[PDB]
Amino acid sequence: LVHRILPVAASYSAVTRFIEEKSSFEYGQVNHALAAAMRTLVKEHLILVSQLEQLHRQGLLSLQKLWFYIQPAMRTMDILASLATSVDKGECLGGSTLSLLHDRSFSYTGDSQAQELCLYLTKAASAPY
Amino acid sequence: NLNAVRETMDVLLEISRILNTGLDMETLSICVRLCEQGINPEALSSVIKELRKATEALK
Amino acid sequence: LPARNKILMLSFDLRVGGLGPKADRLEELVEELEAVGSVLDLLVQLAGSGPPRDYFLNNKHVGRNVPYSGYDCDDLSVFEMDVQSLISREECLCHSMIQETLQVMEAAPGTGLPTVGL
Repeated sequence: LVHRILPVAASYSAVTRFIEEKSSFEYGQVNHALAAAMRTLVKEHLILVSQLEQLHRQGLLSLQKLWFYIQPAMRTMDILASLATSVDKGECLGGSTLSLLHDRSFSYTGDSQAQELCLYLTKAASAPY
Repeated sequence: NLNAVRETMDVLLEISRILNTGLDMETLSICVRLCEQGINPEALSSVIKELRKATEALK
Repeated sequence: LPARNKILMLSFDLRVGGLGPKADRLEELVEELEAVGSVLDLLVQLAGSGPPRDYFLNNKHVGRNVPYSGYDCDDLSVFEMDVQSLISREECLCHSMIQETLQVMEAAPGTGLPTVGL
C-alpha cells in the first residue's frame, strides 16, 4: 500500500524541479506562465497536507483514509509528472510546447479529473502568446 | 454654457461621493444622461439597487 | 419641497456628528446648485445604501500669527482617537489575516481542492 502511495512523491519531485527551473528566462516567455500555473497546483497540494495534519494529531488520520484522500490526486499530481518530462526533454519553447499541450488535452478527454488541469495549464500558457 | 455643464458635472460628483451612494463617475454620467430626457428618478433607484444586489447573490 | 433644501437637511445631519467645515463647504456648494435638479432626487434614495495627519487641527505653533484661545486641553483626548482609529485598523487586519489561513490549515479534507471532489 505504501508502494501505491509512493508514486505521489515521485510525481512531486519532478514538479518542483519544473517550478524552480522553468521559471528561467532562457526557457522562454511561455515557460514563465507555465510554471506559475504549476506553482499554484503545488500550493493546492500544500493545502491538502495541512488539513490532513490537523486530522492526524487527533489520532484520526490512518492509511485507509489517506489512501482514499489521495486517489483523486493521483489523477492530478501524476499528470504533472508527464507534461514536465515531455516539455523539458529536447527543446520545447513557445508554440512548440503549446502544440504539445494541445496534443495532451486529446490524451485526456475521458478522465475529466486530469482534463480540467490540462485546460487550466494551457489557458495560462496561451496568455503570453 | 458648454463650460458651465462641465463645471456642474464636476460639482455634482462630491454629493454623490459623500452621501454614500452607489454612484461613481460612470454611473453618474449614465444617470445624468438619462435624467436629461425626463425619466423619473424614483424608478432608477430600483435598477441601481438591483444591479448592486444581483452580483452579491452569485457569491 | 425644493431641491436645494434637501441638501441643507443633510448639512444639518453632517453638523450633528462633528465635521463643521465639511458642512461649511456643502453650504458653499448649495448656492451654485440652485441660485441636473432631477439627479439629486436620485441621490437621496441612495443616501447611505452604497458600498463602504493635518498640522492645522490642534496645533498653534504654525501661522504668521495665531489667535490666542487660552488653555482648553480636553481635545488632546480626541487627538488620541486620531491615532486610536489607526492602531485599531492595524489590529483588525491581523484578525482577518489569522482567520483566512487558519481556516485553510484546519477544515474537512477535500474542500481545499475541487478536483478531489471528483
